[PDB]
This record gives sequence, structure tokens and C-alpha cells, in this order.
Amino acid sequence: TEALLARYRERAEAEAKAVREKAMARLDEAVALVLKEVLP
Amino acid sequence: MIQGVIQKIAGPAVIAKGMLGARMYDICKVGEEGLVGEIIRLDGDTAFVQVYEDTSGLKVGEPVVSTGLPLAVELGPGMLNGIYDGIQRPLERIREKTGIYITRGVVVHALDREKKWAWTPMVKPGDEVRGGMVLGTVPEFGFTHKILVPPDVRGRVKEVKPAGEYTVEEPVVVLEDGTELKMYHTWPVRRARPVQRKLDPNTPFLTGMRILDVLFPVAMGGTAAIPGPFGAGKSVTQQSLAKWSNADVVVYVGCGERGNEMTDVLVEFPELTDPKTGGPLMHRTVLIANTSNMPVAAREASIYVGVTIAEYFRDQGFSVALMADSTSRWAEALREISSRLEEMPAEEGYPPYLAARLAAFYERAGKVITLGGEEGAVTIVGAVSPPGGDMSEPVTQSTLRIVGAFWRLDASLAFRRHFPAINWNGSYSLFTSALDPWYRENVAEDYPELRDAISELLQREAGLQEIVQLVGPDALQDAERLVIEVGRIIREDFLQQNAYHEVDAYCSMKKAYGIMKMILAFYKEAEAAIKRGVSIDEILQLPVLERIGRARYVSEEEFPAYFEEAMKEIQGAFKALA
Amino acid sequence: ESAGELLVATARTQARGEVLEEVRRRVREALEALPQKPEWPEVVRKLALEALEALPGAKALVANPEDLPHLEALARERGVELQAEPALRLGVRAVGAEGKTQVENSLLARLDRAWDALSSKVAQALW
Amino acid sequence: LLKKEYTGITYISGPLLFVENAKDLAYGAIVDIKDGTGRVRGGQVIEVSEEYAVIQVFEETTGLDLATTSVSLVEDVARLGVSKEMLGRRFNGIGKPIDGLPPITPEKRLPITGLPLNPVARRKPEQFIQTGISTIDVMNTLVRGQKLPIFSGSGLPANEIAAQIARQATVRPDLSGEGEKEEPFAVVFAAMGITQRELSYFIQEFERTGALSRSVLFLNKADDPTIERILTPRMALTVAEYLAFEHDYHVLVILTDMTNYCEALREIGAAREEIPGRRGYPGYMYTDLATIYERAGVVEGKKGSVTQIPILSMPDDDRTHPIPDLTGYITEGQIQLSRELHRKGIYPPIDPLPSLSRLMNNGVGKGKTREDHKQVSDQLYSAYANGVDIRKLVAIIGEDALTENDRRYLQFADAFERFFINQGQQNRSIEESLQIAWALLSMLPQGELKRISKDHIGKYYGQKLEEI
Ligand SMILES: Nc1ncnc2c1ncn2[C@@H]1O[C@H](COP(=O)(O)OP(=O)(O)OP(O)(O)=S)[C@@H](O)[C@H]1O
Ligand SMILES: [Mg+2]
Repeated sequence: TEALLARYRERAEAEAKAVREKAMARLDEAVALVLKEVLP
Repeated sequence: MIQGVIQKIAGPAVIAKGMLGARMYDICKVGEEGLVGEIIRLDGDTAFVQVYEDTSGLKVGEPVVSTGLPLAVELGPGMLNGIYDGIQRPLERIREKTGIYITRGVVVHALDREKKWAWTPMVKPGDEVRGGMVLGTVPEFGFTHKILVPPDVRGRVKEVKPAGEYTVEEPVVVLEDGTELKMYHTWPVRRARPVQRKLDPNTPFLTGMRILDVLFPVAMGGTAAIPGPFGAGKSVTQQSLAKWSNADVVVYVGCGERGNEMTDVLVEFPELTDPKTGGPLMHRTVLIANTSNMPVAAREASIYVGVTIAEYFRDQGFSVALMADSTSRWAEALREISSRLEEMPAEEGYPPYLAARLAAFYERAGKVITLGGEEGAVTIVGAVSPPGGDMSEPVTQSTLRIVGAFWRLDASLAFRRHFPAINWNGSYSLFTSALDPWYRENVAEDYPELRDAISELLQREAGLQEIVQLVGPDALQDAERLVIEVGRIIREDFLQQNAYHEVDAYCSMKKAYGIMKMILAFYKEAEAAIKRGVSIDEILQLPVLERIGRARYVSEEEFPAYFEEAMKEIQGAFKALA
Repeated sequence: ESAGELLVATARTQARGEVLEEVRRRVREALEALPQKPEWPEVVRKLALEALEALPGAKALVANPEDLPHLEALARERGVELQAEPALRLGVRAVGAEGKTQVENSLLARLDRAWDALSSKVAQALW
Repeated sequence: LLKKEYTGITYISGPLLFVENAKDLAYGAIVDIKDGTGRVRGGQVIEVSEEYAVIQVFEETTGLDLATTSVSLVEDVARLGVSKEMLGRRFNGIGKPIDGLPPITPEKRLPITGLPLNPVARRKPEQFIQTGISTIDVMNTLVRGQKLPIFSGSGLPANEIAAQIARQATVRPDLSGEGEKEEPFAVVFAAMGITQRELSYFIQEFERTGALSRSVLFLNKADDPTIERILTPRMALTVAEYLAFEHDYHVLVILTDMTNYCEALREIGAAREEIPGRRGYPGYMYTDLATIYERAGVVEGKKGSVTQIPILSMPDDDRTHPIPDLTGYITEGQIQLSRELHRKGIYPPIDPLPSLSRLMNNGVGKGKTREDHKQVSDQLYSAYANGVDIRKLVAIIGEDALTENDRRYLQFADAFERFFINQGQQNRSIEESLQIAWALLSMLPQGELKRISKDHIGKYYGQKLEEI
């Protein structure tokens, strides 16, 4: 049926947004780490 | 110690410059990793080195150091019950320091230096010693391993270690000129070890396979080639020989073949029993493994390492069977190296000296009086893998000129599960005549006549097959139908042998003689019945054929009584025809 | 009926990949405009020095004209000519002895060649 | 790390170019070739000297000039970034994704040529694989850790059989003595020299049944650069080895057409002007095919396994052609499709007489499949061979009138071909295939069925051919 597909796509986009949210805090920390590693 | 740098890298071949003074066929350590290589061409200040290990990642300018010595193996206690790579490195100790993958540049002693051995001297101070004499003995696995003087060493004994536990590195004998003699010595793999005399081979190499031991026998010091297409059963025959033959020591060389076969040997052999002494089969065995995906240049080294180890065990008075899993892979390695050398190929791309190398390898076999005065032998069975099954390819043809036995496998028999799949029409043996006195003395006085009659029956059956295909089996006389059926019986009940059956895998000479006697007695009685007006239909329906067919599954212990009851049943059946 | 697994896996993959791409954009924009920090001569000195570490002998070093004089200690020591190309922002490149070999240390190139190894740690730290 | 560039290009001809200086380039290294337009090509150092290094360009050399072309080092050893999220993805055969999803995050960067397995570290392949095909599972059974090619012709349905095996292959741990919940199983699929039509077929097949989720696909198209066909099995086996020996996966590897790979290898070798072989193929083709195939197997102390099924098209159905000849010399057996069985409408057209599984004899028995497996297989082979050798004598004699027991085998042979071999898209279990085999064993229990001595007759005989 269509309902299973709709529920799966909605939960998939929701958890994608959740992973984005829980990356958002550490984005700048990772950026600082990469900046300190690339520079000699 | 000549030291140079890498000038050029192209596959397994490295040009080293600054090597003025390096000697032909000396071992070199290539690169910072110290990869083992061998010089095969010298040109001005440079040297051409063939690397026995992978050359990936080598960089121009890395040092190349020549050891000043040719490719040599360490010969002494500790080789039995072991597996080695192409240049005699223990694969188990390589694993225990490297993991599940074989990385290059690993250095490890061929003989365990920390193991103690029970030294038992035989010489005394003041004795004159020549090459090949026995300094003393050490027990390895029930074998009495003899510590031999190196073949080039002569002198007078100054000191002898009393007794006890020593390692192979501890000098057990010291000569008056300061020459210390250890439990081991090195020998160049490309030099045949000297012997006093070559003897004529007068005893059979019992393989346990009926067709080979009966129709195409090989003598104790002989050589045999077993070429065939893929899946014909070369390796199965080699492993059957390793399991069941009467050799004191078996050396198996996996030259460029599957690793799963070497693993199969390593797993199964410790559980099997040595047919001679009764101990575990692996204590009899030395494995030299260079799988197909191992470095290609190491195949040639592995062949020489195997044959040199076999010769060393021959020098101690043992009879040694050397199995080469495929000499075609060694030939292909030679072709690749020759192509790197820009040599002009002779035939199908092989170098022109291929036949010379094969002849020098197969010439090391033979029954000899060793330098120590004992009698030893090396038997070589070398498998060949002709491309597309073409027996006209250079390796097969150059092999046939030197081998004494030719065990030709057939694809048509292998497809139809008729194993061992020996083409008895194309095969031959040149040792059959010379072994006749031994067969008469040890099996039966009339054994050669039984064998000749069986071969004649096979010849007649093969001839009548053409008439069968032309006219049809229905429209030929009952005598020829009897010949056809007796040939079928011979094939399926005597020539066929299941190497995986717990009983059929091994067959003694007397069991084969009994089966031949059964078949020939049945044939003569059925021929008399045909002359007696008996129709072949009821002859073919006789239950005695079931006894004849099941004879080969009878164990060696039961077979002497089964043979007697089968003889009586054969008599009674054609007596009952009246 | 089983397409939900494909949807969830695709969504998570797209999310993580877009997040990593955003991290790349952030780090490349922050890596831009290094000379605005007055500590830049001290790092570009080592940036030029590692070029001479790579090249046992260099004929000349090429960079933005304003970036040249800060590195001229190496010019005095090695005798390397200083060559100007303003398009070579945030980087140092050198010409070998024969002119055939050359090395480049532009910051964007270092980021591009390091990101493949760095992403393994970045993804684990980010999640 | 800093980037060094070499501008000393002195010679370009065909696929090779020479770079002067460049003694810093290690042998076998991977390089990036950049021309004046900014396009970047790939290349591999195939020969390095003091005076120059020799690079084989991955693509065509069109557009390269000695004035502006620059060569730079990428890595001394070709490596592939691998991770567990590769499952469900697709790649072009050089590692680049072609599924539209973003690139994976590399957990490890393994060299793509691998390293030889130490023979003392291996163990004997001992667990069978249920492919769902009776003529394989019963008579030529596939064992975890085996390499077992499928020999096929140009007109035979090899791709369909490959897809069916990929869909149906399963571990069957319930029958195993070590009964347990199923261990992870995965399929790595490598397509070499494949057409767009076959690619669409495979993508549709993997999508329509969800097998894609437990699969990794490497797809090299026929119009892709020829070097990517060489590199494709390296990437596939690198991924398979990573999964199996670092995450305990049971990996089944399928190589779609090794004939295309060997044609690519011949092209590359002739480009390098090597010594030729039997039919123009390089003399070292055995070594290369061995370095591909020998990577399969089972390792002592590790739960995972790698199984290979290389499908190849025998040119002109000639088994003595170099490709099938060397493949048979390397692999442990072969599955050969019959064109005559294809003409009779039988699918899958596997001919059991010339097919062989070397590792079969130690992969079946008690605790593995059923206790009667080997005896049943022996009996089926013997009976089918007897039927075939009866029908071949009928042609020469030209007489249907023959002994009564012969007609039982002719009928047995016809029923065997029409029911056991001919199974269509049915996913027969090993128990189902054994039931079909025992039903086909309608021959006399003792007067016939005498090739293999067995007392399993009292347990399984008497079936009346009834189907579902
Ligand atoms: N004497 C035999 N008894 C029983 N089975 C046999 C025998 N010889 C061969 N076979 C079978 O046939 C297969 C072929 O084995 P081998 O003869 O070892 O192959 P080969 O001659 O080494 O050729 P390859 O595959 O290129 S190494 C074996 O795995 C067995 O299944
Ligand atoms: Mg073999």
C-alpha cells in the first residue's frame, strides 16, 4: 500500500534532519581541526 | 661485498649499477627492503638481477648489495614435517611474524636455530673424513638423521662434541685445520650433489595405483612425466603417490599451483599414517610451496630447492620421491624472465635453453651409491600442463626425451569420471622389462605373463572397438563380444581406482595380481563356454561378475581369502554350465 | 514493500554527504584570506621551506608578488630567484634545477589532497 | 602532503609517454596526467629508469603535448577506499560511484592488488552454498571459499544464470550442525565489458528483489576505458576481502565476463609490446588470472569467506581456447552450459557430464546438506551417463528396439533433463532438489542404482514423481 511508503519517506527525511541537527554542533569543531591539520 | 644502486626497474627484473665485481648467479639484496635476487647477466658496470619477490614500489637509487654467494639451501635436521616457500623460508614462522598475508622482505632462518637435537657422535678424534661421510646421527621423527660431512670438505678430526642437546649452529666436529662442522651445511641449488656411482634401477617405485604399478611401472631411481589437460587428475595422482608410495621421504613441490592444494596437504597429512613406519604421514613429507599468485620468479627457485633437498635426503641412504606439481609453471617463469632479458624466443615464446634446464633437473634422479657408501635413490614425477591439452607443446616434448615413464592423462576419461584417466594406449614405461626379476621374486613367478595377457586383451578390445563402431556390436561374433566385455571388465574393475575411497585408494601388488588372475580365469572359462555352445547372454549374467567388480573394494587384510573364494566361485560357475 | 530500507539508507547517506560538503565549504572559506592574519609570514615561511625539502635544489620560487620578500631568507641561503604571479594566491611553487621538476604548496591543493584521508577522522568525530 | 610535478615529457606514442628526470617515481605508482586544457588523465608507471620513467596512460593520449603536459604523483601503490556502507551502492569499476549518491567515507585504504594468502593461514573450504539450482547444488555443489567458473557460449543465457544465482544464493545454516542465526551474507558483483542492455537487465534484476541492499556492484561498460576493465576485478576482490576478513561476511563474488577482461589484457599487453602467447594473449595471462582468482578462500581463525563464480564466454564453444583453458587450470572446477540443452528449451542449460566441482567431495555429508547427498549425486551422474551413452549408441545402431533396461534409462534421461535440469526461475531448496532427485530415481533399487552402494533406499526410495 501507499501508506507504508509515505511513512518510510517521512521518517527517512525526519532522521536525515536529525543527523544534520546533531552534526550542526560539531561542524565548527571539525572545521577547526581540519584548519589546524592542513596548515604546516 | 659489492654494493651498487638500482638503475632500472621493469617487473621482476632490476638493473643494478656500480656492481663491478659481482659474480654471475650470485644472490643480491635489492632495495632498502633487502629483496632476494639473483644475477643472470653482467654488462659493464651494471648487473641484471631477477627478483624472487614483488618489485612494486621499488625506487631508483636504492642500494643493491651482493652477498657473493649463489642461491643455497640449508641442509640439516628440521626440514621434515615442514612447509617452505620458493627460497626455503618456513611459511609457518613467516605467518607467526607477518599474519595471514605473505609480505615481501621477511628474513627467517630455514632451520630452527633454537631447537635442541640429541647429538650422537660416530667419528672419533684423529679420523680421516671425506665429503659425505657420517659424523653422527640425530633422531628427527623416528628417522635416524645423519649429520654428513659437506661434499667438498676433507680433513682429519680434531675434536668431537661428547653428546647431548645441541642446536644446529653449535659446531659438533672440528677439523685439524680449524674447519668447524655444524649439524647443517649450505649447498648451491643449481649444483647437483656428487655421488660415488650411478646404479641401474632394479626395484619398483610402488605408487599404490594399479594402472601405474602394473602397466607402466617406474623404478626406484627412475623419472616419470604425467602431462594432461586441466581436471585430468595430475595433482590427485601426485597426492596419492605422496600418501601411499614406499618412499622413505617425500618431497612435494607446489610450483605455481593452487594454494588450497597445499593447505589440503597441510591439514590432511598429519592425520594420515606413514605406510612404511606407521607414524604420521607429515613427518615423512617436505613441502615447498610457491602458489600461482606468489612471485613468478620464485617458481624456478622452488624447483631447485626441492630437488636439492631430495638429493640431500638421498645422500643419507633414504629413497626419496620428488613430486613437482607443475613444471609448466617453471617453464612459464623462465619465459617471463627471458622476455625481460630481451632474449630471442625459440618456440612458443620459451627460451631456447628450456630443454637444457629440464634435462638438468630430471638428470638428478637416480639410484646411487652415496659418497658415504650407502645406497639411496631419488624418484621424480613431474606433472606437465600443456596449453589446451596439446602434447606437442615444447615443454611436453622436451620432457619426453629424458623421462623413462610417460603417464599420459586423457580429457575424455576425466570428463566421464573414469579415473585415474590414464590413456593406456598413449602411455608407456621403459622400466617394465628391467623390473621383471623383482616381480617374479616378490609378487608371483608368472606375474609378467599375467600382465602381458592383460595388455594383449586391452589391445584386442581397442582394436575391436573400431569394428564395433563400423558394423555395430550386434553383428559381430560371440567371441569378439566376449573380448569386448572382458575389456570393459578390465577397465572398470582393474584400471579404475577411486583415490578418495577408504580402501580402493591403495592397492598392493598382490591384490592387483589377484584381480588380474580373477579376470583372466573368467575370460578363459567364458571362452571355453563360448566354444561349448553357451550363449554369451547367460555368461554376461553370471553373478561372478559382481564378485570381480567388488574385488577392488576388499581390504588388504580380507583380500587373500576373498581371492580364494572368488577362484572357487569362478570354477564352480562355469562347471555349473555343464 | 522493501523500498523503505532503500529510502532510509539513501536519506542518511545524502544527509551525511551534504553535511561533509558543507564542512568542506566552511573549511575552504576559512582557509581563504590567510594573509589577513599577520601571523601568515611565519607559516608561509615553512610552506616555502617544505618546497625546498621536496626539491634538493630549486632554481626559483614563484608566488604572489607581495608574498615574496618574507621568504627571502631562503632566497639568500639557496640563491633562488623570486618570481611574481598574482594569480598564485595563498601558495608557493618552485622550479627545479633543470626546470623539469616543480612543486606546489597552494593551500587549496593541500586541502584537496588531504581531505580524502582527513574525512575518515572528520566523519567519526562529527558523529 | 605537497604536490610535485614533472614537466619533462620527451616522448608520446600510443598509450605510453616518457618523463625525463622523475627518478622519484616508484615502480607501479599511479600518476595524474594534466594537459594544457586542464583535463586530468590517469596513468601507471610501468618502467622506471635513471634517464626516464615509462607511464601507460589510462585513457587515450589525445590532446597531450610535450610543451604543456605535466605529470604528478598520486600514490606509490594503487589503493581503494573501502567501508561497510558500500553495500547497496554502485560503482563504475575504478571506484567512482555511478548511483548518484555522494561518495563514501573511507574507513580504510587497502591496496587493490592485495597480498598472497599464506597457505598455512588458509583452511579447507567445508560449507556448501545453496544456489537454488539443482544441477549445481546436487551434482556440482558450490562450497564457501571455492572458485567455480561458469563456462558458457556467446548465445547461451549466462547473464540470466548469474542474476539468478545472485538472487537465490543463501547460506542455509539451519541444516548445518552448528545451527545458528544466519551469518551476514553479501554479494559483490563485477561487470566487465558489459553493454547498456545487459547493464539495464542487471540493475532491474537487483532492484526488483531487494538483493541490491546486500550487494555491491562494480559496473564497467563496454565503452569505458580499457584499463578500468583491468582494474574492476581488483576493486571487487578488494571490497570482498575487506568485508569477509574484517567483518566476517560471507561474500559471493560474481565476475560477469572474463572473456572481456582477457581481451582488455591482450590489448594492454600488445600496447606494451610483450612476448605474445597462444593466440595473441600475453604470456603472463596465467599469472594475472591467478592473482585475481586465488584471492578467494577461507582463512583459519576468521568466520568470513570469499566465493568466486567467474562467468566467461568460451569463443566458438572451444574448451581448448586460452581463456577457458587457463581459467580451468586455475579454478577448482567449472560449470559448462550445453548449447544442445539450450536448443531443447531447457533453462538453466547446465550440462552435468562435463561439469565438475573439485571441492564438492568434502563440502557435503552429515551436518552439511543431507547425509545422502554424495551418494545421490553419484547415482544421478551414473544414471544420466548411462542414458546418454545409450542414446549415442542408438544413433549409430539406428534401432529403438533394444534391451528393456536400456529404455528405462532413456526415459530416465528424458525425465531428468525435463524436470531436474529444467527448472526455470524456481528457487529450489537443497531438500527440494534432493526430493526431485529421489523421485527421478525410479530405476530398480538394486538391479539398477548400483554405481553407489547405499542403504538410503529404504529411507527415501519409492517417490512417485509428484510435483508440488
Ligand atoms: N584418481 C582419482 N580418483 C578420484 N577422483 C579423481 C581422481 N583423479 C581425479 N579425480 C577428480 O578429478 C578432479 C581433478 O583433479 P586433478 O587430477 O588433481 O586435476 P589436475 O590434473 O591437477 O588439473 P588442474 O585442475 O589444472 S591442477 C579431482 O578434484 C577429483 O574430483
Ligand atoms: Mg594440478
